[PDB]
Amino acid sequence: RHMQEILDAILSGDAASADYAALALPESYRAVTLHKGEERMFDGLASRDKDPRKSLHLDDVPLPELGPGEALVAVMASSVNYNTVWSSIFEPVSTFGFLERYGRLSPLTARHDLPYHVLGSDLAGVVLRTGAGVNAWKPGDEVVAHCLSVELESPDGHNDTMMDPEQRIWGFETNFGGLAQLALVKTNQLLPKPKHLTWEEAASPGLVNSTAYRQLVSRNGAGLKQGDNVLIWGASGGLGSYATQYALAGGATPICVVSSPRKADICRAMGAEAIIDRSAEGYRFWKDEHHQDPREWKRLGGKIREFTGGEDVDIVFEHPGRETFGASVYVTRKGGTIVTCASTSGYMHQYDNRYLWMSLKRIVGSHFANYREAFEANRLVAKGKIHPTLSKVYALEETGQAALDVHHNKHQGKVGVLCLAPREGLGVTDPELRSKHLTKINAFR
Amino acid sequence: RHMQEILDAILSGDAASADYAALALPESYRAVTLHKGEERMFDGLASRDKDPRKSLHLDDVPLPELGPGEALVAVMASSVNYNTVWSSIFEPVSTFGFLERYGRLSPLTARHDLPYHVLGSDLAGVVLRTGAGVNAWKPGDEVVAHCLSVELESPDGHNDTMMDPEQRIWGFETNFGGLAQLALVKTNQLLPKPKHLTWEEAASPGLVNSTAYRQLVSRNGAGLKQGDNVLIWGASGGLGSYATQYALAGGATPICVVSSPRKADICRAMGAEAIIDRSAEGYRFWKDEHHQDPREWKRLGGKIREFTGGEDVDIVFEHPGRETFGASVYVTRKGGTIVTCASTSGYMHQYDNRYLWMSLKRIVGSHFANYREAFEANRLVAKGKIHPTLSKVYALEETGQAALDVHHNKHQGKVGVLCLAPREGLGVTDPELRSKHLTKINAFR
Amino acid sequence: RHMQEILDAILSGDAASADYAALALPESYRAVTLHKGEERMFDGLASRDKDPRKSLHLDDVPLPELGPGEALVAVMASSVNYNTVWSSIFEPVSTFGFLERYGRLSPLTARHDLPYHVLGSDLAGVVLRTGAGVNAWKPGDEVVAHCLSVELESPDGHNDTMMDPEQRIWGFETNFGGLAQLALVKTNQLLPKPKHLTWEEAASPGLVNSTAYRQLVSRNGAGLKQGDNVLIWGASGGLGSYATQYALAGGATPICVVSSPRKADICRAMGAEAIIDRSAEGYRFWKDEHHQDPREWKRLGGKIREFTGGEDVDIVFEHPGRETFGASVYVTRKGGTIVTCASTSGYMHQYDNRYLWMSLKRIVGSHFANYREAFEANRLVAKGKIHPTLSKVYALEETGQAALDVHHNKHQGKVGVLCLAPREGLGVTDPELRSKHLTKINAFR
Amino acid sequence: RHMQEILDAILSGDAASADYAALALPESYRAVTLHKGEERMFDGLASRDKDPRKSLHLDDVPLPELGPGEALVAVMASSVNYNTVWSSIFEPVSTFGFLERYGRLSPLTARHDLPYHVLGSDLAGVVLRTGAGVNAWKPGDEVVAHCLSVELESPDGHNDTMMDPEQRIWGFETNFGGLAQLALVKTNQLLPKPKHLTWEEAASPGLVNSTAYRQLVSRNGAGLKQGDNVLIWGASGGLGSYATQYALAGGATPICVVSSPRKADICRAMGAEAIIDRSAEGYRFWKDEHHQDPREWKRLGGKIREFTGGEDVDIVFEHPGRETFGASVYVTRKGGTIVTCASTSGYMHQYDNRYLWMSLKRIVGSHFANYREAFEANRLVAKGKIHPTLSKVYALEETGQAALDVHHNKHQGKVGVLCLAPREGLGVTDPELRSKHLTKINAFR
Ligand SMILES: NC(=O)C1=CN([C@@H]2O[C@@H](COP(=O)(O)OP(=O)(O)OC[C@H]3O[C@@H](n4cnc5c(N)ncnc54)[C@H](OP(=O)(O)O)[C@@H]3O)[C@H](O)[C@@H]2O)C=CC1
Ligand SMILES: NC(=O)C1=CN([C@@H]2O[C@@H](COP(=O)(O)OP(=O)(O)OC[C@H]3O[C@@H](n4cnc5c(N)ncnc54)[C@H](OP(=O)(O)O)[C@@H]3O)[C@H](O)[C@@H]2O)C=CC1
Ligand SMILES: NC(=O)C1=CN([C@@H]2O[C@@H](COP(=O)(O)OP(=O)(O)OC[C@H]3O[C@@H](n4cnc5c(N)ncnc54)[C@H](OP(=O)(O)O)[C@@H]3O)[C@H](O)[C@@H]2O)C=CC1
Ligand SMILES: NC(=O)C1=CN([C@@H]2O[C@@H](COP(=O)(O)OP(=O)(O)OC[C@H]3O[C@@H](n4cnc5c(N)ncnc54)[C@H](OP(=O)(O)O)[C@@H]3O)[C@H](O)[C@@H]2O)C=CC1
Repeated sequence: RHMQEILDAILSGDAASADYAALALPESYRAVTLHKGEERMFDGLASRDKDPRKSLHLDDVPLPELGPGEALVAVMASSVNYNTVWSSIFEPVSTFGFLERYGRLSPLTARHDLPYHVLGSDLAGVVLRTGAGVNAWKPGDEVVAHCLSVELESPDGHNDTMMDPEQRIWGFETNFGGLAQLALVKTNQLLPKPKHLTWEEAASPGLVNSTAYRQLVSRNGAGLKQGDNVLIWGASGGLGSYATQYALAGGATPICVVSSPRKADICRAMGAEAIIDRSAEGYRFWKDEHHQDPREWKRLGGKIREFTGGEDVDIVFEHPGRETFGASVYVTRKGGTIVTCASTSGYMHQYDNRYLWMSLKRIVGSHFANYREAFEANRLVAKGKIHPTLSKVYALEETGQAALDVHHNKHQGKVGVLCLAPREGLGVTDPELRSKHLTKINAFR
Repeated sequence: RHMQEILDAILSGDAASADYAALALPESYRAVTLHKGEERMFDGLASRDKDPRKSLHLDDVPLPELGPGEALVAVMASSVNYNTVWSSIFEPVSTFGFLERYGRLSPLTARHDLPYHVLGSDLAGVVLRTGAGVNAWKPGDEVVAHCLSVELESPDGHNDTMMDPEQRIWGFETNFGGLAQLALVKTNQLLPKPKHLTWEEAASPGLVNSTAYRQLVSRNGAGLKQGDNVLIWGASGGLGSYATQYALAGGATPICVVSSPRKADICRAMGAEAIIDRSAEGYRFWKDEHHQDPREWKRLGGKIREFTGGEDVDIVFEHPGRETFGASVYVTRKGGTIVTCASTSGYMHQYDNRYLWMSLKRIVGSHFANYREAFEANRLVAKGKIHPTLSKVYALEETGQAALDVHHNKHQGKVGVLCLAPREGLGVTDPELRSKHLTKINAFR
Repeated sequence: RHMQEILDAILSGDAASADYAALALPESYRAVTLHKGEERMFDGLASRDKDPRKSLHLDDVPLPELGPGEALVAVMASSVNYNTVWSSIFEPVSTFGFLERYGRLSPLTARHDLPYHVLGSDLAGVVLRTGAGVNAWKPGDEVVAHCLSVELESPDGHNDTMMDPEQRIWGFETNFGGLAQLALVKTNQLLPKPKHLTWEEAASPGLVNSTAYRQLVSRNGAGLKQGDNVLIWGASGGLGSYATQYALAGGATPICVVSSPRKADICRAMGAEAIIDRSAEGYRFWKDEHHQDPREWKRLGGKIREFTGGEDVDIVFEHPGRETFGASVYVTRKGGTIVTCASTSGYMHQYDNRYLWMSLKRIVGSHFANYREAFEANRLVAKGKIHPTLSKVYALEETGQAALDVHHNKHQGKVGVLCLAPREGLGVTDPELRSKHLTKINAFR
Repeated sequence: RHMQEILDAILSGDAASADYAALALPESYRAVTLHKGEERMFDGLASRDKDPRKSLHLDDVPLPELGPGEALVAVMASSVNYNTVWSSIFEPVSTFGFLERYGRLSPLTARHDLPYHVLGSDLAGVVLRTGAGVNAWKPGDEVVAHCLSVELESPDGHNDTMMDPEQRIWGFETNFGGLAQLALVKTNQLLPKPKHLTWEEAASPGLVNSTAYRQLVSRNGAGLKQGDNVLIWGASGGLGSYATQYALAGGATPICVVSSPRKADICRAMGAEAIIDRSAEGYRFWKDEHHQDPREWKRLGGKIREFTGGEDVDIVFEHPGRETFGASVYVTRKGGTIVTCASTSGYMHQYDNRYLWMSLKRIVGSHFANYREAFEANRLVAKGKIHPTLSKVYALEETGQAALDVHHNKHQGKVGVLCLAPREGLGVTDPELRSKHLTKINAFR
């Protein structure tokens, strides 16, 4: 069987590029899919009551046709992201609608409109084949992927590709995602695998790490500098588990927000010291459905100042959205920045503009990362400066359960998924660098 | 009488600096004031039902003691600003609340905590006296004032003085404003009077012109460049009457929003062609008290694209606030900027964050201007590149009516006020430059 | 004959996309070429004694194979650039070296490694065919080109493509340039043709205009704002002319430097008023081959201040290099910027660093433009805000003489070349916009 | 004796603000001075043969009159800076030329135009008296002083005070410097003393730490971010000993250049790993005295790449000037920044502009720091994130020897000077924080 021979060559460690080019491609591959017919199955239920285990299937699907500028990748491991969860509960809309509408553009785009949607927006693995015009990547190259799919035909993205008007999120607005044994990506999504990490660890930072890097570190986001005070909501989640690391590695002070003493201890394990538990404080920023309580804004602001010696934060790392956003704007220092990439609790934000203009603050929208920012974020991982935050790993066959844990907030850092990898622990080729950092690497386990 | 002697010297033309130094200072001056006792006379009434004529008094007040780094200015003219309106209807709080609590600091700021409040945040006039440490300005100098009052003892303002924690607005959070025959200002508020303008014209740009300059032109605001498309709310109001000029003079395209065809004609007189009447289009961005209508946002966005050839705006010049802010965020181009210095219609903003993060937009809060920005804005006026926008002039005794007109929105550009100047038309000393630009200078009359 | 039928289709004005798709591609096309065998013919000669008429041949060459993301363009007109002239004298090295070495990379790059090299880095024309993966452009589209050729496989260019490490300049480091009846370009080189211009006018701004735009207008260069004073060396040259237009269109003040009273008249024709004749002033910035004369820097600075009312320039637009650079650093305002894209007089620059650090100045290097900047620069042409500067037009068969003209600086404006266009004056489809700007369009004739 | 009673009050540790206010001011104070007579004395000699011990005098000088916004400070300790060395060798120009022509401005600045010059640009001590208009600082306050003297009457400095046209360096371009028992400073030079440091340690970072902070960390300089590679010339000198710390604490990689293995060991003690010894490597960047050797530039570049895994530096921290500047421009990464605040080896820089424009690099001039940058730099010291780098301390009477050591390169630290402090080791009031950082605090000893 051809898939087993691909895995055997990977595990062998001796296969050269010519060997991979010679290996026969399988005729099908195992993939975690949504089914088009079942897209209304959660109709009328509440969001908590929607169960990804009901809609996620394990299918054998044919290999898509390789186009120019693309690579076929044998996937050793992937991860669950929030966008995967939303996809699995057909929220906010069935991902199938875009796939069909986009597919009518050209024959190449049409490959993605199918009765099934292969999900997954992270990958770690090995290049099998490359389409026409590809020089920078060869069969056998060990890779991770970022999830930005840009065509770059418009000039708009040529000073920062996040401005491309035709940007899709791989595995979400494209098919052939990474929760599968094989994946199709553009070669400009490919990055060198950090050699000191396992397959599942290498696959875990991708989406959240690059997002946090752009949002906090890069000049396209908050432009952090050493000495800054930074409020980090959700500091032990996927995004926060990288944002906290960037604040500390950058010489800044994180004020970490968590919802349980258990999460607080992980932040201390990361090296943070100023930690706020939103439950124990019992913040109620909203009096009712339509009115906020500035007394509760001010109470958050006083709690921050206890940790900073009377200083207000230079940057708020936002993502919870409507519930917290009025407080985020209020507590930010004169001249400071609220940077936002999400609105988990609701996207209709309300805030008092007097604080924004009279104190010269700014709200900066950020989304994923361009290839240079993705490369820089992955490079900091490769250098041992930023660490994966895996808490639990599931086999591909159990992806539905992994999605539900994330949906219900059962875990802390990243939830990983094995794909072709037969067990955890494989893929390390820099044991010296790994052993220097193993304690941090395992801090979320 | 010593006030007449001061005016006669100014009107004369050959008074040297020594002559002004030798003039006797009056023991009192006429000023437009609020009265501490009356500070709640409008409590219980509705916003449109407070008439500033009820709360604005013409009193004779003693001269304050001159301090270090300050100047006593004989005021030839001033203007009404919206903050003057807000002051006169003791809304949102009595300006006395500030004055009172501050004066407890230093005996110098204590001079401002009085039972009356001399209003006014613009001036054009002549320096009479300077306090200790004043080298750049001398008696007899023709000046306009910007309204930034900064102490600059804190380090915070030394990379942009707007960030000074003690940054106040002169005549609003300080006493001895410009709607009076004399005023007290810091000498770092002083700028050279544009020689081609009359006293009342020279006093009209100060507050709104410098604010629009920082908001739209400077790198501390939207950083406009030629080719940009800029949506300008209230394009024929105080702020808009300068923002439109900066867009056109900078090589950009303003899309001007007004509420009457009469105001549309002024915008065409300024050189603009893309004009939207919000009354005629009947935008109703809010369905009910708590929900907006995204179909109305899209309708604005389509109308803009009719003027731009399918392009979305790079910058939104905001200030109306809650009524328009959701639409402003929606219509902005991917990567664009919404810049806001106010919220006339309500400061509790609501917007859909999905548009802000998924299209990488930013909301930038802006407030007045630092001295360098104020100087640059006044310099463009002095060079004839930006023109005053006076529509109507009142005598000092009629300031109450001037404020009512702005309160109810009877006027268009700036409403000016004569102080010591006995009639309009005085104070020009560069007649050739004035003749070059008079048609534009008079565009709002 | 197939080439004639392509031209007939273009001149007809009613050919639809499907019509172009069905046209027969010729077997050969006529092209201006260098010959590998002759690359040593000028060895031993001074630069000004090398004659491009001796090295430039008119050949019939076969059509290259169309690759992914590429377009075959029927070229109506092109222009002579400085890089074309240098290539024609095999300076600084022969262009064949790069074509050979680069051709070793892959079969696609090998297409360019030929015994002949078709030169030309500007184009205006009509798309004939597009390779695999192209949806933005289609047969029949009227285009101009920018000359940046980037693969974008490296992440480096994904936040500003000028940072791409393996960039080529089309027609200089690639084959199939624009001085020919057909050309091969990447589709990410294509821009919409300005409809109000003729073929030869539309082909003229490209390289020099986008370069000046990035250098002066964009935030990657000097970030011009209205009110700035800008010193522009060679203000009537190819580059200095577009810089002068950008200064004026953005509301800044150019201080134009020229070498003759007739060149001063060109600057006045462009709308500039502050003009300095370095020949009349007799500046000798260098006392000998190794020592500069600071008293001559000072003389330039005083003369500048005569035009600005005592103000030093915010920006120096540099390109002459060693001769002028010390003076450019000297005269720049405290906090100002010297932006440089060339060193025509010599690339070993000498300056007094005391002025740079003690007055907090910066020198910013700039080079060509990314696709977004090229689009914005061409869009300002399409809007009628920036105008082509054609001074003389040659037919394709006379390209050798056009190159000599540029080599000996016989013209102040761009030198254009007709390719397929049978005469000047064709290709206008927005005659109303043309009429409005006709006098400016012809200012360099 | 009044001076002795001031020192006793400080050493007692229980003197209140009112006790300092009641202390009798001395009528003279001991100071390190230059003499305007001794003006010319080193002319005709070479730089190394200039002995500061001949030109630096220990005189008794009368107290200057205190002005508005100023403070008289009892100086416990100071430091030697390079500007002290340049002052003492009257080189390039005499500092008297500054002092002298200035004071003819205002009677307040005229106090500084004296026949002697009290040197010193750092201080740690205790406020004794404040002038009119001072609220933020009071007698008894423990302070360090930054050396920025700005008048701020001009608007130019109000968006970054370094742009004030009257910006000066206290103790170098002004009188009453800190190498003395008393000093006169503007209160906007005052910063809170770090409580965990001794007087001499607290005085040592001021000038070079704030300069390195602006140059490397702030957005007004290089804008460092974690992951950047930074080449740091003179990494164990004054400036470099802070620049190296900022690189490491901000998550970047310094490539440190020193001239002895002993200095290399200190860099390793600071936490750096990539270290280049310029003497051992034998770089000779200048062929003759008018020509450089690009083979030597390339050799440095390959040495850097050995440390970075083949990456070129994002930032070069320059200050040696002519000898190294050509290399610095060459080795910088494409799109990178060379930031320079000095030219120790000669201010006539020469560099190859081809590397700057073709690789889109920039040279950014930087000079000291504004009050906000100085506050942020001192705050990082106060938080124990940046440490002082004292190597040796001299008594006030031996300042000439201290100057000579820096002039010839005998030491590596900052070299500190006791003023009123009778011995080393006094002034710590936060011993717990000191203990946490003592090993790093003493790394240069
Ligand atoms: N490129 C983009 O634009 C990206 C967006 N995303 C995100 O997708 C989702 C994933 O974020 P991710 O970190 O991976 O998911 P996680 O669940 O792993 O972490 C999110 C954290 O947010 C906190 N949180 C949730 N709700 C609230 C609330 N109402 N108030 C305060 N805190 C709250 C929780 O931390 P705790 O309970 O401990 O307080 C939670 O753990 C987000 O919605 C965002 O859209 C992610 C990557 C990229
Ligand atoms: N932070 C700062 O430094 C400064 C703030 N301010 C301003 O005070 C307030 C007044 O500004 P100013 O220009 O002098 O006042 P004006 O009244 O002169 O102009 C404001 C314009 O806004 C328009 N407008 C008013 N209400 C609405 C609405 N509900 N929706 C849409 N448009 C509306 C009106 O134009 P039309 O009806 O024709 O559409 C009006 O002309 C500004 O909003 C801001 O607070 C001013 C200067 C500085
Ligand atoms: N980096 C890039 O992307 C680009 C660079 N270029 C440059 O093109 C060439 C120069 O630009 P371009 O304007 O098109 O060429 P032009 O010949 O059309 O103009 C050059 C101008 O330089 C002036 N000049 C030359 N030498 C001196 C001197 N010693 N002192 C003062 N002025 C001098 C002359 O002014 P005189 O007329 O005073 O009156 C001349 O007009 C270079 O080769 C360079 O490559 C061009 C396009 C792009
Ligand atoms: N603009 C501003 O505000 C400031 C400027 N300065 C600068 O001070 C001087 C440097 O400051 P500072 O750090 O206090 O002085 P230091 O003497 O303490 O350190 C300077 C370092 O530069 C190295 N160096 C000296 N000469 C050369 C050379 N020819 N080539 C390469 N490296 C060299 C030396 O290290 P090694 O021998 O180990 O290689 C030396 O340690 C500058 O001249 C200027 O005065 C300083 C502070 C502020």
